[PDB]
Amino acid sequence: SPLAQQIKNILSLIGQADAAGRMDEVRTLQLNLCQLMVEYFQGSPLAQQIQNIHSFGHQAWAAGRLDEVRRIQENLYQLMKEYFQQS
Ligand SMILES: C[N+](C)(CCCS(=O)(=O)[O-])Cc1ccccc1
Ligand SMILES: [Zn+2]
Repeated sequence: SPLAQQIKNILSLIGQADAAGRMDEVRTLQLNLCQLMVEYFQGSPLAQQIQNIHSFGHQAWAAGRLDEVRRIQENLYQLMKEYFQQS
């Protein structure tokens, strides 16, 4: 529950940073969100989907598969906004 609130706070900060065009701030906030996701999702079908899609995106990034990274990141943001009820 505190972890869920920390995650919601990062999701909102990411939205503000993206709205401002602050891509390096988006980068570092995503790194923080990653830290919290690895801890929170180390359950419901959505929780399992977030864990699986998060893992897939990291494998895609490690393999340099950048189109899939972008699409996975978009989907993962959507899943996280649903799970944590972040508008
Ligand atoms: C619903 N998905 C699991 C995709 C399902 C197969 S489809 O993209 O061909 O429709 C979401 C999704 C997951 C990872 C990347 C992009 C989308
Ligand atoms: Zn991550």
